[PDB]
Amino acid sequence: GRGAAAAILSLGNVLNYLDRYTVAGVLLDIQQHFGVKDRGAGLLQSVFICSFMVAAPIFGYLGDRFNRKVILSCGIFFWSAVTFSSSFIPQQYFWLLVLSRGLVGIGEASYSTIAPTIIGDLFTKNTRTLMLSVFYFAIPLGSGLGYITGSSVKQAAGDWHWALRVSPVLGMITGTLILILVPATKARTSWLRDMKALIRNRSYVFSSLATSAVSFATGALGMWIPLYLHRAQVVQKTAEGAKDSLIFGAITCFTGFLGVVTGAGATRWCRLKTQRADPLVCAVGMLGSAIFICLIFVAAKSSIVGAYICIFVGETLLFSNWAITADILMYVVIPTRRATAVALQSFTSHLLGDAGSPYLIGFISDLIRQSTKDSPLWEFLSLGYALMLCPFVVVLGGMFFLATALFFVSDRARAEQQVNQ
Repeated sequence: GRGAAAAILSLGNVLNYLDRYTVAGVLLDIQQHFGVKDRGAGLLQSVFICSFMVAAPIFGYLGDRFNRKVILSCGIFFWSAVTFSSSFIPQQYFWLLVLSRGLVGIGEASYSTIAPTIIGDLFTKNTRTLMLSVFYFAIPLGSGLGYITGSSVKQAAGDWHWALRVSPVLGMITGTLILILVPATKARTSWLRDMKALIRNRSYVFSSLATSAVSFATGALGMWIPLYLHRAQVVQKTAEGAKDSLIFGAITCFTGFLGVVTGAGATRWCRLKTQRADPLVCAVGMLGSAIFICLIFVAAKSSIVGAYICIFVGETLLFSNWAITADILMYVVIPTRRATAVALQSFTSHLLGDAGSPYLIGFISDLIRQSTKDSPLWEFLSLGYALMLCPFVVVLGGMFFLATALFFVSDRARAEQQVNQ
């Protein structure tokens, strides 16, 4: 059952991202229950991403050294249990939830690092691109369903707690499948030398910084904008926040698919016009995404619908680059340094962005809110002001992509010379 194995792997990835983003949709309830501020809310995602980055390389090394299936299934079970246990935490305690988020990060890093290897080892033909395509499409759908399930479970059960209790169960079932169906899969100095040679690749460094900016934007936005929309509805007379998160997730999944598709199409069209089309299309998309991510805050007060269309277009643009960055990395770097290059790029993108970026946004929100008077209007304005920083980082990432475009051909030439000589 190789096809069933791929299907269950995709379902497990969906559940992985569902568990990752279930907290974002129910952030208001957690913050109100534990009596914490925006800083404490950020801590959750910040610690999760820190754990993910610190754990993924370990899990890759262990997967190539030890059985992949055992690690994958044990991870499924591990974060499922961690989530279901974190559902039960005394309101007085707060750090236990952060520890649970970190452990879920460990497990989800295990999965995100091992599952692609299994998907590849099951089968290597050109049809492998399609199977990996569905595996990766599990990502935006997973995030959208995370928001949807958070909102819906919170509304139906009557307590936010159950938002962390339904998802675990399914995971375990998926775990029971990942071992039943999937069959057995078919130099420190070298790593140091590869790194020492990668830092001198200007396009690689600039693309890494640009994707770090993208990580910053994605993390901050996807973690805060549900609460931001609820705050916007609160400050205005028409107040909802489950519906806001529901609509955000529904837009998120569709926007992820459409953004990937449009990025691929724009790449295919613009390559014929000129080489170095990937960095340039990425940078243009980043500029547009920054413009509309800044437009969301202006549209919030006037009406929520305009903010939602701004979300749509900005998500489309910022999401399109997700499929082009990998092609950029592949084109720049030679095969001897591709694995190390990818690992370093992932680590740097998680470090410079998506790790502490939600915490930084929450800290800024707290700073403005405490410096000024405390009230729904001030809280809304402070969250908007903090989120204002994300467009600047997106513009920085776009400039980095433009720089990468500048050095693109020369770096290709050096790579070709290294390969040939």
